Amino acid sequence: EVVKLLLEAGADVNAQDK
Amino acid sequence: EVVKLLLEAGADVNAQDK
Amino acid sequence: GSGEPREEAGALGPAWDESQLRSYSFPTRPIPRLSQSDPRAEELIENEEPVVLTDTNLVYPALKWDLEYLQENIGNGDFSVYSASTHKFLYYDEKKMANFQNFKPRSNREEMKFHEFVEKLQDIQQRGGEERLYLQQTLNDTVGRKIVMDFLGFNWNWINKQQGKRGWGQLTSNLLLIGMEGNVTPAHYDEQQNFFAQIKGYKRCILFPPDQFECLYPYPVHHPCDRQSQVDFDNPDYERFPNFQNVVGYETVVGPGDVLYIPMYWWHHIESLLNGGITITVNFWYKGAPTPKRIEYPLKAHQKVAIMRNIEKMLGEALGNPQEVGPLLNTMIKGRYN
Amino acid sequence: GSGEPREEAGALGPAWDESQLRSYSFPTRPIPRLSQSDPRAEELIENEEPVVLTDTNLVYPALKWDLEYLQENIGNGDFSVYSASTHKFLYYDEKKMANFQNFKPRSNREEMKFHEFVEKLQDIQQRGGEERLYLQQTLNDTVGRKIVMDFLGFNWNWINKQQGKRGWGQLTSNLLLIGMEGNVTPAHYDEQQNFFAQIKGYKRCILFPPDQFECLYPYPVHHPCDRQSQVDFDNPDYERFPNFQNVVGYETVVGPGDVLYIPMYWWHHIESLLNGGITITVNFWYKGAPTPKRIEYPLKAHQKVAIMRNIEKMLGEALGNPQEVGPLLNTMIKGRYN
Ligand SMILES: CCC[C@@H](CC(=O)C(=O)O)C(=O)O
Ligand SMILES: CCC[C@@H](CC(=O)C(=O)O)C(=O)O
Ligand SMILES: [Zn+2]
Ligand SMILES: [Zn+2]
Repeated sequence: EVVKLLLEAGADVNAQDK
Repeated sequence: EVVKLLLEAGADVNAQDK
Repeated sequence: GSGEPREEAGALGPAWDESQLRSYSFPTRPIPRLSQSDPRAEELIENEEPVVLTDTNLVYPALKWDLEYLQENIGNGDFSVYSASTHKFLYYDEKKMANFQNFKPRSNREEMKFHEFVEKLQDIQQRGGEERLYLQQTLNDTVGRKIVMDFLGFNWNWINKQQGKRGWGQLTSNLLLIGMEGNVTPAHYDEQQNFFAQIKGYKRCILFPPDQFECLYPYPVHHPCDRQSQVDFDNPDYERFPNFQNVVGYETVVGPGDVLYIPMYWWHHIESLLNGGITITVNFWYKGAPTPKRIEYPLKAHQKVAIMRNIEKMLGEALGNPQEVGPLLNTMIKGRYN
Repeated sequence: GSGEPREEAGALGPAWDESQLRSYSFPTRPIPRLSQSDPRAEELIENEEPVVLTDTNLVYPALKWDLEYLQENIGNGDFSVYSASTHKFLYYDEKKMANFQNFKPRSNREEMKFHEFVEKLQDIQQRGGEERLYLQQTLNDTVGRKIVMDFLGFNWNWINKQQGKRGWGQLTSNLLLIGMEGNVTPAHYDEQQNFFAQIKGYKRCILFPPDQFECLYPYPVHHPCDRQSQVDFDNPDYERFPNFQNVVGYETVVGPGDVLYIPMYWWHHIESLLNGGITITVNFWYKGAPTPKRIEYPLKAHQKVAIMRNIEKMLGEALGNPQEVGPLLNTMIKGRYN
């Protein structure tokens, strides 16, 4: 569980959220 | 949840486990 | 280098020349330029390595796009237009500026109609001003009829199969990018897969693999410039960033009709060629495949990057203040792991 | 210093003198010595600060214990006896030695009967050997009848109320400690609350609060010497451990009938006085209270220590190898947070 928590990717890109 | 995970204390002391 | 400038058909001569490229401190080798039917191209994509595909027809209906066509047809929605007094358009997240009130951005975002962007561009060119603009806007429902038809005419058959074969998640957005000659997007990595579809003009793309994290010094995760390199490529500070002396890039120049696969977590520096006129690009951002069921050791570089990001996020949350992350990390390592 | 040596009743003179204390590089101030009825004593315990209680009668029936009485009555169970050719009995976890195969312990554990410990002690004293022994054994069911009765006669009323008032968890064990004069237990912290009940001879206790983590340089969590200081107090390496120049201790000498509260996470260095004969101690280890329901910011030092330990544990697990923890931490901080 801890391992999969730490491996989880985000999805952030260079586009400003409103 | 993450905060309480990281704050959780262990219980290790200077006595050898078998 | 990028590879010899491609000679354009009809004997129209070199599309560009090396004098149009900015000068940097590090060596590079070329990204392969291949047909989409070339099995080596599929091998690179499968292995999450960059490739330029020359013949996808991915945005074929957009290759006729210019400012006049877009102004007439793209509708009356708002477009984000960045303004700067430097060639560098360093990305920052406005929502993180509260965390770092001493951060003073060198670019500013203005919302305007497309015809106002065209007019402002013409004002600048007329007065010989030094102001620079970079329009960066996700395509949405407000676009006019002809743009909808052009968009529907993209090669969805080809890219849908890529998404399916690679196990990727959803297409999250298409960013329309219209830049002035000489504009630079400084080195950063994104957490999505990207097919980068060049439409007008030429962009020099310099990529660095995820295992060069140590050489490129991203900002702290909570800083507005999360995922961007702290190194000033025009004046690298080797005392603060000594392993930038070890960086090695993968380089290409894309022109109209080319598609560059920029794999998730790969660093990329993008510049519109000097004296090359305006550039137009549309990207295709896809969520990456999920974490695999079984983890294989030792981990890949991108997995360690994912771990490091999560450690920084969790510490920022647990400590109650993102400014306490650095002091805690230093306390952990000094005289213990360094 | 520790405070003036206490004068023993019946005009028996100073129990000990300062020539029996080892010489170290750092200053100290005294731990308060108070009656258990003194409201200041309760204030210190409530605030998780050390105090010496002079009149608890916690181990009153054990104050008659010596090697002859214990040998006759403690039974035929096995006792862990550490042997070393140095005065320092640095704790290490045998179960972590696989992680660090270049770690060569300076003390070794031997299981023996109590009469064999007494005999070995006498062999050493007879030949004037330099070998040192330290018996360190949790009390259990194998002890003989008179030891059971002595144990039942401890002041459970007093210490049960402490456990209840502080919200502590269970008593996990009582460690019987029998050391030779000059034996040293190097600085470490434990993750349990401790009432340290001195029975025979004198021990100098030097404590450091949890906010001196930065000055005491614990080993990596996965090293056998987890929770112990890397600093050699007899020859401090200020190039590797520069903030040891800033450490400040809380010092006392406990003798028969004294009880030192060693709060959870407090560092402590313990030495049996030079030329003071054998020492006997029994400790009382209790699990700490749970994490509170609501977290208050900014966090306490012991909370940040708990976080740091957990980060090291999680990284060791996620990276699949505890040796990769340091390189990842350095990659995270260098040129980013340092
Ligand atoms: C806002 C990104 C602009 C970049 C492209 C890029 O980094 C990407 O598509 O991820 C450019 O100047 O073309
Ligand atoms: C094995 C610990 C021995 C120490 C006591 C100590 O650290 C503790 O009780 O936690 C000593 O030499 O008396
Ligand atoms: Zn990008
Ligand atoms: Zn201890």
